[PDB]
Amino acid sequence: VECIKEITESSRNGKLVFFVGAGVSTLSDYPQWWRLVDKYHEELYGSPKKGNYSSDEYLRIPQIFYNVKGEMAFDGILKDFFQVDKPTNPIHDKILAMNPAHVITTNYDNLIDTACWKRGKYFSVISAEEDVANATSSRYLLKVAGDFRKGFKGENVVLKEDDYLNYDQNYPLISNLMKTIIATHTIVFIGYGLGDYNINMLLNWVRKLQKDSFHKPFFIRTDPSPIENETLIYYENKGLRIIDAASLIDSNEYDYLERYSAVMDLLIESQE
Amino acid sequence: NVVECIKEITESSRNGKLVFFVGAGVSTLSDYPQWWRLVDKYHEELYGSPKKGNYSSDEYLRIPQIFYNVKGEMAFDGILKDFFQVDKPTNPIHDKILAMNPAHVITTNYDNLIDTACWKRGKYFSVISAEEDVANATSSRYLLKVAGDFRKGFKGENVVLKEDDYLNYDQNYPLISNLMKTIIATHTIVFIGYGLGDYNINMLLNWVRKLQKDSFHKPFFIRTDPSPIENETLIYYENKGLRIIDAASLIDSNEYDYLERYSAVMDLLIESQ
Amino acid sequence: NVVECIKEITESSRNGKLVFFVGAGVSTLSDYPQWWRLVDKYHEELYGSPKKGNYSSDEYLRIPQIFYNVKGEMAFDGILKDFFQVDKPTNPIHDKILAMNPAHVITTNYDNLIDTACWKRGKYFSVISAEEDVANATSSRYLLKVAGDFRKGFKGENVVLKEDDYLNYDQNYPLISNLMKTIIATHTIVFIGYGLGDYNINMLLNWVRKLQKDSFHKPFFIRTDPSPIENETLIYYENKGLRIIDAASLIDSNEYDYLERYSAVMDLLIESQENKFITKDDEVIDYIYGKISPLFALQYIRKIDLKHVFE
Amino acid sequence: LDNNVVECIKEITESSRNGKLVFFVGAGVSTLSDYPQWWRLVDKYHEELYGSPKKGNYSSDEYLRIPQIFYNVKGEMAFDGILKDFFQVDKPTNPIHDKILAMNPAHVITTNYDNLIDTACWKRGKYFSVISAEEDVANATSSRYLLKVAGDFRKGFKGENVVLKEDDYLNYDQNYPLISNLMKTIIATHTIVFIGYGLGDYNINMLLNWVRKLQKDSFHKPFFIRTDPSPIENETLIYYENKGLRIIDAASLIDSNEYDYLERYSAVMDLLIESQENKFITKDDEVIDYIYGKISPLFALQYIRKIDLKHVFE
Repeated sequence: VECIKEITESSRNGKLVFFVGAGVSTLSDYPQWWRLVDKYHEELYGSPKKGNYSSDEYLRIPQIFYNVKGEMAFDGILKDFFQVDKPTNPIHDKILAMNPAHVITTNYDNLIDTACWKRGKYFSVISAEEDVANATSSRYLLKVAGDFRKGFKGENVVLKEDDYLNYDQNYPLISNLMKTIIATHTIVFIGYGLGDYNINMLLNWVRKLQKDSFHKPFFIRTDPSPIENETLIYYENKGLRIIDAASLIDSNEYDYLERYSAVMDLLIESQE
Repeated sequence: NVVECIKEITESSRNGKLVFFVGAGVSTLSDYPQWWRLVDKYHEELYGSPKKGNYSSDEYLRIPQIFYNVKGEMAFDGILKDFFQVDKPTNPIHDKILAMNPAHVITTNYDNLIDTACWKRGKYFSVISAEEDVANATSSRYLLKVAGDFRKGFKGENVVLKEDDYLNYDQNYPLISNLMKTIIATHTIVFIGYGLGDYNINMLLNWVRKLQKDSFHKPFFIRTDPSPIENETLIYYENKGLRIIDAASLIDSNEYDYLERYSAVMDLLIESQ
Repeated sequence: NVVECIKEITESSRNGKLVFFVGAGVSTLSDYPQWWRLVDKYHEELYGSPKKGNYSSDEYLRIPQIFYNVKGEMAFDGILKDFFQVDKPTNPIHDKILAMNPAHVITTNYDNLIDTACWKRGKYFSVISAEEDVANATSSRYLLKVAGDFRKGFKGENVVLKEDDYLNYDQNYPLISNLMKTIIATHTIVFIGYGLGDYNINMLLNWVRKLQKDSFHKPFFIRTDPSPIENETLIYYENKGLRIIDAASLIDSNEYDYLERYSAVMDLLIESQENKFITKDDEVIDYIYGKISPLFALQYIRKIDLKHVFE
Repeated sequence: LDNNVVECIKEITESSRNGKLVFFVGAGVSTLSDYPQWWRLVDKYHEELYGSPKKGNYSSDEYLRIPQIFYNVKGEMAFDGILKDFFQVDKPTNPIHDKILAMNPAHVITTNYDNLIDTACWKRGKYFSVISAEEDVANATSSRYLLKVAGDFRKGFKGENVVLKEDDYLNYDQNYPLISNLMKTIIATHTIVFIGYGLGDYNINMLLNWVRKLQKDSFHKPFFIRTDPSPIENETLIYYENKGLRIIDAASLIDSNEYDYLERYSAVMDLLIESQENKFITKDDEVIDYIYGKISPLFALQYIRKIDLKHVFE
């Protein structure tokens, strides 16, 4: 009951920030990225993936589709799948009820963005580098991968593998500013599994932080399998406190929203 | 133009987006021991006699680092207590800066001369000295001591003074490094208390050329040097991102009339608002 | 093409400028226990039994590190001492590698198989496995075991296996990276037994991007996979600095028969060196010329020395 | 030569006969050949920039940053024009260059950007593969390197080819990624004698900042020849010996003029050459040291011919 208290304890002080991931941009029925990787496969090779493709998703096929297939043609398919519109899930309604001071997100839609002005809270979107200094408020929104706000082109969204190495060089301020928000506030994660690109790239950055010098983050597991005794004790050392929805409600193998809205209802009921 | 620089500094003063990157020359006025003095006592207690003329590069930039390894740590902090355990008054400069309503005050100085001046007025800045202070803060308003404070004690582990600590600083203070360059892009920076050719000035311009073409609020340089700035040096440091404001171009003063040149550039900021 | 790659591997073998980069895909033609059989054993002391699921990589990387943290470092050492005290033979690939006459052999392997094949011929190789052996070396031919080796203990500290060992490789082993990278820029590097996605290959291709345009020679990648390569993947990796000789694009074999593909390239290199393809009778008036056109700068050559000219 | 000098030359000469000695030549060896110095171009780039020559008492921050200012303000063709006026000379070879090459080194690394060690090697007739740029490591003609780590002027008297500005020393590990790595292979695998430096030079400090990162005993400590006018201070000798330098002091072997640098270079460099003829066996338990060093390998054999032992004792 300690971890359910401190999240609400930071809510009254207004020192709470959320980290928002792609396990939530499927409950609003926005396209998962491997639908593109499926298309990236069959427009480069010529025939679909009858077998299980391995080391192509975030690895080899979007990168090769940018330069072998064509540069403007990489964004010709991006506008074909991301000039869409999808309805806001209750998770974007349930998170905002906890009054986040900022929201960091690796997602690149306008679906955490269509939930904010449709409530009445003012966040300024810092998604690119000309957005960092040029800001309108101290209550700013941080999209670390980008968004299509400047246009429907490839160089505004981090998708290839020629962008997940020189992200700490081509986007230098956002990468600095994201670390700053972790350093003052308290960070809550959502929609990730243990072992993405960005849960390990941050806890490699956390090893470069000294002892008793940061707030240990909040990572809620919404995978319908239970938590092991082993994998739990491992990620206690890398810095993570785990609140498990799977140890809270018994749900189906595909009842995702029954697990995501479970812990969100566990917070808002514990607000007062 | 000198007017155009003030209209932006006053605009960030009115909008609350003004931060003064505090130098050491604003604390050399208050009779606080300048660091060339400690280099002498580290030189004289180690080589027996002091060196005449000018110091060598391994004897000016490395002679405390030679002193710390050869002599030790109890005798290294034995000298730091002898010069820095004093009581001093604040400048008239320490009255014009806090009255410009700063958001954050970023210092390089290891003394409570810009710090106790805040406690005299109603401005409440939180001293960020150690690495714990970013998460243990109780404010959104920060006194970012990027070099350290003697608040824990008179030990030399708390201030970056040696030669390996201008190199192990990115490994022993990683968030304060991240928190400083946050404020440089968001807030507007004014450099008061340095000279072009200082160490910590040229590290920031290295971080400047890493950034994009128009990604930052290109800061201002308040030159309190006795000489006038040369036109060649003016174009060079400005193209690296430092709008130079010189006291010697505005007023004419003597070769040791420092505090007038320190105050007159701040007289064009208090009277302008 | 295959044919120009055949030449540049041969006439770099005749100059003391050929270095192989030997992987785990030819230690198991000599049938040495693979690493996925270890991580199945580590999965059974921590968990019950491996419900496989085709091994998503987030378990495939962490499971040696988890049993390291929980059980103790003593148990991590004896399991290696269980699975790797096996005393296996040498395949014909090792004999064909050394008959291609290497200056050095770099290897990601923690076995002792290539050193024993190097001891059995008339050439000595200075084994470097640890960090200390760089200065206390012997004779400028190096068997460079960049992943560590069990030549001084079956403890887990000597070899890099975990995930605290991949990201601390530049800290713990600074001199074994510098000597690995010096051989690559100098010599002609051929890879043996990798699969184009590897922590030992993609960490090399990121260092090669940091170099200039023509400041290096492009390494050769002998690829032995059962399904042949596609042209676009051959475009992407030739653009990154790998000249890939594919073994499936020269012979045809079953999807489980490896030694035929590994030898169809190595016989193609050695029998190019040991000259077996000479026809049309104007190919003999430039094999003999290339051995005698140096000797036009001498007025007379002893007839006992012309046997050493023609090898 | 009481204890440290006779133990240092017992290691340098025991690496010279193994082909495992590498000399690291600085600018204070080519300054003896009166080749123009780099103070003479900062003051030149001060007077074409600030109008008048500087007074002196010169700050280091106005030293390193001024030839960049002559580049950023006066352009590029002005920068490499004065290099064609103060470096485009012919100078002769001094006899420390011959005393280096008499030691038969495996490599020679240099921070010099003149071809004076490069004209002292075709004069004596020594074939070094000269690596001055990055495109010369994969095109090495021999196994024996003349590695000019700060560049050279063989492709022309342009500043693209030599490290001189202050934007060059911050892009050294990204514009020269293979010269820097080949140098540290030589420091790891050979015995390094430094000659021509001053214990606070930028190269020697940026090379002892690398050897701290290495393990506690992986490297051998490089040697250092100090030819400074004043005797070395034992606080300075304690500091660099706990950092990766054995310091042979030339001002504690002879005693010559405060402005005659040639005597102190020639002191140690003639002491090393003459010390290959052993002259170390003067104690009766040092005679038995030498003889055990030649014979006790042959205990693996069971009998030796008496005419084979003329080959054992050289």
